[PDB]
Formats: sequence, structure tokens, C-alpha cells
Amino acid sequence: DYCTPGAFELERLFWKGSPQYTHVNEVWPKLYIGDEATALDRYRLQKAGFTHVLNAAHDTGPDYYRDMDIQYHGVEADDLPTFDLSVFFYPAAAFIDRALSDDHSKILVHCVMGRSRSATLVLAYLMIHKDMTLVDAIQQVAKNRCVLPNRGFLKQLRELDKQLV
Amino acid sequence: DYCTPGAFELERLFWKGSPQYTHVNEVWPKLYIGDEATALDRYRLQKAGFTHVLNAAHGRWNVDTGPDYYRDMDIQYHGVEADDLPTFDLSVFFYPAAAFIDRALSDDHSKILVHCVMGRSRSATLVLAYLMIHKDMTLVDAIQQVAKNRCVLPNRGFLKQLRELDKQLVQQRRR
Amino acid sequence: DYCTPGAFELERLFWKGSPQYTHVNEVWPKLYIGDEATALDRYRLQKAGFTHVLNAAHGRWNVDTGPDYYRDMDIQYHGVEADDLPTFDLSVFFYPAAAFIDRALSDDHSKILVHCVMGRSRSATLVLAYLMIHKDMTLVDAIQQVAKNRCVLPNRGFLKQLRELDKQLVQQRRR
Amino acid sequence: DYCTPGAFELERLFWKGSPQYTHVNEVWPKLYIGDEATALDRYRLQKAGFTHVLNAAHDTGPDYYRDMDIQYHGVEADDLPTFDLSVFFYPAAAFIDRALSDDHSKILVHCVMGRSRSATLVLAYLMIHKDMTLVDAIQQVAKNRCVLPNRGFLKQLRELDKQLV
Repeated sequence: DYCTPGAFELERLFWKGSPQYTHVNEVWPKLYIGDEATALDRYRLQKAGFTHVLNAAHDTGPDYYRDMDIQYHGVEADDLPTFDLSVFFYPAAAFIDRALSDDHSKILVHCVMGRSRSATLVLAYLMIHKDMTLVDAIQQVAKNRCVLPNRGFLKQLRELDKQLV
Repeated sequence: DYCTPGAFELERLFWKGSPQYTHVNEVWPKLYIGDEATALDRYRLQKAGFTHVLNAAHGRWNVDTGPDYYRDMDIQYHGVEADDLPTFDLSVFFYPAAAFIDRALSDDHSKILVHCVMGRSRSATLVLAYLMIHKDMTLVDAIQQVAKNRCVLPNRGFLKQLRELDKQLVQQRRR
Repeated sequence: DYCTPGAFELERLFWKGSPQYTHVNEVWPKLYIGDEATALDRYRLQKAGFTHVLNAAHGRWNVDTGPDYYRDMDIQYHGVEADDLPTFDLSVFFYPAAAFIDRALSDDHSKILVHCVMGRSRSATLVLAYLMIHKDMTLVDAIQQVAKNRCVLPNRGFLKQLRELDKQLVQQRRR
Repeated sequence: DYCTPGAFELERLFWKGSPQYTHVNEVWPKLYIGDEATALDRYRLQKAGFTHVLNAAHDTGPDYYRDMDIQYHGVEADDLPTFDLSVFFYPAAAFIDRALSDDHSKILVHCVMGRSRSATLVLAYLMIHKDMTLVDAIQQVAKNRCVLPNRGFLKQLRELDKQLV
């Protein structure tokens, strides 16, 4: 199916290809951030070898996923500066760490858009478990996916960054 | 020493931070693409643990370092004498340059600098080729992997040369 | 005072310079979108010749300036009391806010600041609407005009509100 | 024909739309920079109301364009750091200024790719005739079109910037 693109389109890739703006992206090995369409398309998830879905915008159900050997968890968060997502940094990060402990695992962290809530949980994960500063973490994720945590989530990540340092 | 920047500058990072325009960038684990300044600063290379330098602008008319320049430092050097010109056949160099990057990266301890004058065209082409040959990447995948870590733009001739390589490798991998 | 930067930083400008992430940006002639700091710095507004301030985060619970804040400065003020929330109906404000921007921009001498807290969502939405209503732009054209001068991202609700406006104006312009 | 795009695609526009990567773009009122396909598509140029083509990579011919009331000029430049494009800054800029003096005029400055040679002539134009520093000029053009003058052209523009200041 793939064919080598012509020059014009290769040049677009050098200029506009990165960070890519898509439904889902891998932001760290075996760790994907995506939107709702990606989480709901369960035939794609299973064929892509996915093993874990973390919904930072929990309704669908674990029965939707449990019929395919996918561990699900939903954090019931709103994408509003008045939601304290920091309440979930440690347990979401623990979920992600546990999943990535096994080599066979591939995890999708998602929300509606996959730009704010989910992004903030993966940032927190990288900080707590991969010894990253908030700046290093943002560089890791943002090069792979256009993300923008809301102003409140960002304040929360700054406070986590202060505690970790 | 590191402190958490304010909200305004963290935002800048989300909007403008990727790819960064800097002298050198890690574009694959232990694999850096840098410019001439980076190649020349020996204190800073040694402090960072570089074990290999591939100079994609080798020669007394280009970036005139060579193995002698890194004497006593414990660096292995590979030199490709190339011009950043669409008429220059960088493709004869693709496999052996890549083989040098691959032998370096077999050893966990190694850390390799591939540079030219700007580290945007010559060195970038060699690393794209490396990724295509040794990491099973299409030209597209390879560009995405590098462009997200470093601003690069190989010249039109180098691109066509990468395209000719890409077609072969794709054909080969149908198998 | 201004000097020509070196080659390396001029290159950065080509790769990373557009759009810039700054406090305020001109996004249409004499029309600026800025943040709260910009709205508050009166010395700097007056030095730059601002004649109009549209505060898209008006109110004592938001950016608490109002017309009194600009007393003696010769600024006309328009206040829209808005929350950056997808549930907030910014659309009732579209025509009269735009009418205020249009009356300012009729006079060559005028220079207008439209701001909110960050100048990314509330103020941006009002200016997109302005361009659509008074400069014959589609939502797409308006976004291209603003996004190339300022990093902006209206919230999902404001976007849907812009879409509802866009559909009407397009229908109207079939005529 | 136009229809209002859905949310996903509007959001791509906020993130990746600017600067746009296309065949041609307007970089200053009535002043377009484009590639060769745009210059050769003469039915499009005429319907778009174009009045002037400046080819910074002059072969096609003025007979190709003179059959449609388009003033043509070709600068025979190579996109190589060893080409001194500065020899043409004043007369190319004069051509552009003369064209833009009339309100009815719309000018296309082009080369093969429309990224280096043509870009450098429009930058020089903005500096010589619109009182811009090289930095202001780059901001004007780069927000409208992905451009990158070659390292030699850039050195030449720095030297022009020094002379003008």
C-alpha cells in the first residue's frame, strides 16, 4: 500500500509534519495518546495490539472492552481549570507504569480530544516515574502530539514539578 | 539549578517548543545530529561522553577536523567528504556511513555525533538513510522520527537520492 | 539599537518565528489581541498610542479594569463579561463587540486592544467574528488571518458558536 | 462550494495551519510567492487577475505570458550559496515596486520551489521599499509562506540589512 511520496509532499513533511496533528500518536514507547474516536474503534485497538485503555473522560463501559482482553479504567474528569486532576496523578501514573512493566502491553490514554486531560496524565507519569522535569516531559510529548493542558491543569503540573524538585 | 518556569513560558513550550532550533539534538537514542560548532567544541563533547563522530562535511575545504582533531579523546571518526549540493552523489556513502552508525549503536556505552556545517542537509540525509536501512523505516517514518527532534531540510538532490533508496527497500521488504 | 542578528538566529526565525508566542500581537491592521498583562500596563499602552480597549474578560470576577481604569488616558472601553467555558454563550456579544471594533477601525488614527486573560480564547473568538462579519471572511479565512499572527485556540463551545455564525453568513453571501 | 469544516479540522487549522505549506501564498498585499507549477498555469494566473510574473529562476518565455497581458521578467539565478543574488536586489525590488504602484496589479514572484530565490527577492524588496529591517521582513513573509533562503542568500541579505541600517 505505502508508496514513496514525491518531492513536494516530502518537503511538506519537513516543514509541517512535526508535531503531527492526528487522532492518536505514540508519545513514549508503547504509550499512545488519542481522542475518543480512537478509543471507541475497538476493532482497530485489538488489531493494533492494545492492551490497556485509560479514559481521562469516563460513559462507555468496561464490558465494551472486557470482551477483548483490554484492561479499562475511567477517571471522571472535566476539561476545566476548576477540576483538580492532581488528585489522579499518582494513581493514573501507577496504572500506566504497571501496564508498561510488561513488554507485551500497549496502552491508550485518551479523552474527548486527547489534547488536555489525557496529556496532563501522561506528563505527570513521565515526571513521577521517568525522572523528568516538567520541561523535559513537555518536550517528549509535544514533539509527538499537539497538546495543551488547560490553564488549571498546567498550574497543577507546576505544583507537581515543585514537589518533585 | 533547574526551576519550574512560569505558566506563560510553559505555554510557549507547548506552542513553539517542538522541534527546537538548536546546534545539536538527539534524534534517535544515543544518536545526535549537530552543526560545526558542536563538532569543534571538544571540551563539551568529552564532558557529554561522545565516543563517535561522523563528519558528513569532511575535508580540508569543508569542516577541517579529521581524526587528528580528536586525538587523545577516545573518539572513533568516520569522514564523508560531501558538498551540500543537489549535484553531489551522497548515495555512494549511504551504506558504509550507516554501517558506522550501526556499529557505534550496538554498544550501549556509545554516543555518536553526526554533523556537517549546519546539520540540516548532509548529516540529516545520512541519518535518514541509516534509519531506513537498519531500523526498517520508510522514508516517511524516518523523516517523522528526525524532523520532530531537529529542524532539517535535505537539498532536492539528496531527497531524490533518498527516494531511490526508499523504493528499493520497500520492494525488498515486500519479500 | 537594532542590529542584524547572526545567521544562526535568522535561521531560527525562518523555522520557529511564525506565529510568535508573545503577550500581544497585531492580527489585522491596527487591531491587536493581547493578554491581561498588556491590558494592565497603561504606560506601555499610551506610549504605543492605543485609543480603544475591548475587554473580553470584563468584570470584577475576571480582569477588573473597566473604563475607570483608563481614566485620563483617552481610551474608549467596551466590556464583555465572559467566562472561557464551552457553556458560555459568547455569541450574543458577536455583533455589538464587532461593531465596536469596526467603529474604532474606521478612523485611521485608532489602534485597538482586544484582550482577555490569555488572549487565546475569548478575545480571539470576538476577533474571528469581527473578521467574518465586517471583512467578508469565512471562518477558515479568519482563522488563517489570526493564527498566523498569534497563537490562539478558542474553546470547543466558542468554536461551535463560530460555526453557527459561519453557516449563516455563507448562506447570506450566496444572495 | 465552501462549507464550514467540522471541529476536528478547525482545530488542525489552529495548530498546523500557519504558516501554510502550499504552491503559492500572498505574502504582502497583491504580492504572491509561488512555485513553478503556479507560474506555468497561465489560465489560473489570468483568472486570478495576475498582471506581473517575476521568475527568479529564468526557460519558458515572455511569448507564453505576453499573449495574456502579463509583464514578465526572468532573473537567471541558481539556488546555490555561490550565486550572488544581491546583484538583483535593487532592480528586482524596482520591478515589484513599479507593479505595486498601480492598484489593479497583482504580481507573482516565483522560482522552482518558491522557498529560497524568490523569497530572498521579496525580502530585499520589503527592506528597500517598505522600511523594514531584515527581521521585520522575515516575520512578514514567513508567517504567510514556509521560506528558507539558502545560507549564501541569507549572508547577502544580512549585508543588505547592514547597508540599510
